[PDB]
Amino acid sequence: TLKDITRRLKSIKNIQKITKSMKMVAAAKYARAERELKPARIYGLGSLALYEKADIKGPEDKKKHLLIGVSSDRGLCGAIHSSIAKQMKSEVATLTAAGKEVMLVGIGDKIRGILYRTHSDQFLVAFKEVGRKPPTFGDASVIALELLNSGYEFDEGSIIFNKFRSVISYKTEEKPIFSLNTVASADSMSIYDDIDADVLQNYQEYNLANIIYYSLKESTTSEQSARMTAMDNASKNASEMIDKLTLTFNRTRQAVITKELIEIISGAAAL
Amino acid sequence: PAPATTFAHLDATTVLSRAIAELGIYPAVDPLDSTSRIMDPNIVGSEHYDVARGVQKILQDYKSLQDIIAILGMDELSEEDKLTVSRARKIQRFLSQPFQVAEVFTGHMGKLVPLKETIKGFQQILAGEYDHLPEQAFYMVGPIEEAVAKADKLA
Amino acid sequence: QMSFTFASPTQVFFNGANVRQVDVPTLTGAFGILAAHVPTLQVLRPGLVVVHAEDGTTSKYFVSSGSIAVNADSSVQLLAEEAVTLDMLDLGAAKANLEKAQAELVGTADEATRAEIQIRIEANEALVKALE
Repeated sequence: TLKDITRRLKSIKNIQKITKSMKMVAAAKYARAERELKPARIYGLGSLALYEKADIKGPEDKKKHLLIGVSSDRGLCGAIHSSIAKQMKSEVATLTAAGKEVMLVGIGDKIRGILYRTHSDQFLVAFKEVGRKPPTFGDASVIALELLNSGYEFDEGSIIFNKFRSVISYKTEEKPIFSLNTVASADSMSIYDDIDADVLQNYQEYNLANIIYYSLKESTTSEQSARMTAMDNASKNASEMIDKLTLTFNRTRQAVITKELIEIISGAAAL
Repeated sequence: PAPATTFAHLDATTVLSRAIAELGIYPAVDPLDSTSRIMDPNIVGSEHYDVARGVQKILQDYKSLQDIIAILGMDELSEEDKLTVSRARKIQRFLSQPFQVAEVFTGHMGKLVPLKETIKGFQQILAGEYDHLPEQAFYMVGPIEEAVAKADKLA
Repeated sequence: QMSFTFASPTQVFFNGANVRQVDVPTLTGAFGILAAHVPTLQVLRPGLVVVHAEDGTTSKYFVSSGSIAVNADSSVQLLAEEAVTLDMLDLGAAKANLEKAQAELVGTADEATRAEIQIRIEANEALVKALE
């Protein structure tokens, strides 16, 4: 029907321009997402450079484990929250295979909703309000606070985020997170000076907050880029659907004209 | 006017559709347009009725999701919605069946699925008892036994 | 020989630079860091940070907390949570905050909030003294 065809075509046009607007907004946020990465990237990598140089390997003999996974509260990103979900699931499987008591923490409503059903017992704390605003160190400090004030001393841990590679490419990465006893007992830490359990504890906590901030600043850029690309694809899909509907509309329009003409000429030829 | 006039004269209608035959499904019956006067729980039994209605409902929900899935990707759905989509595609494939007279231009062996096997297979697919096999396992098989046998042959 | 990397969550002051000496206010005392320094890692308390460039000029920042780390390869990474250049501050606000915190201290009684208050007081004292 011509009228219902126009209705459906208007619906698809509406959501098509919606995704166009959302894509341009996502690109506008990818701007200032890629800028605030470079200083934050330098900062986070400078934090990690110690663990890298001293070459700490963590213990492979202990069980209590923490799994932090970074995502956002907004959807339409594409394969972001799914990727984090799959990585966290695979690693929970692998670790619980070795009987390691694993606990979970989710930065973002989406990852928490995706992992809460199948993984509810293995769960300590989640977080919301992440994704609307560009993340800042205050957020990471709050998260570190909440993680330390949890009554759960993780002997090892790992954070999983989406290392932003390019506007089209992102790699789900996983950084390690050691505990006080790890860095303390690490024999390669014997060459570091004025070191005792208190200083190492303070430095451990501060590096935890640092790496959470770094993961956040990477994941937000990755997510903005992914949302841009996904909305672009959705706009092209809706455009193709609009072309199909236009073909069908022209067909129905011709049919209606012919039918009305037949009605006229048959009502006139009966005289 | 001709088929729309014939509809009133029939006790059971089977409406083949081109949108389904072009999916490779055969027979191309439209599951959401075929009706029968004996699809009644007091005739075919409450079990058959519940199974048939569940199949129709899940296929109708997938048909409703069609446009979202087409435009806004597949991975923007709810987990329950992805469950229904997967199950509905499995049911779509399973509803197809090779014919003994269609083995001349297809090669496959024609099957004749008894009623009990059909009711059981659709009970099981509805209950998600096969959400691990690929949907491709159900395309053009006989009963559900051949479905799982193929799914094992898939590796 | 000294590869310095002074950074803040939002800003990079130095990066791979070549300075001669950096003075940091570690929580376990102040100390200086020149090339080939013994490898160590420390956490900071609110204080000045004077970075001496090869030429001889000195850049005097102020950091509220963070972490210094000097490694075997004379590669120093100093991350500071809030690294403000000394001009963006003032003495009156610092002194007033110091008074408020001292008053809350002499008013408070519980160890947790008392320690919080004393930390605030420490930050403000370091502020006033470090400015002028």
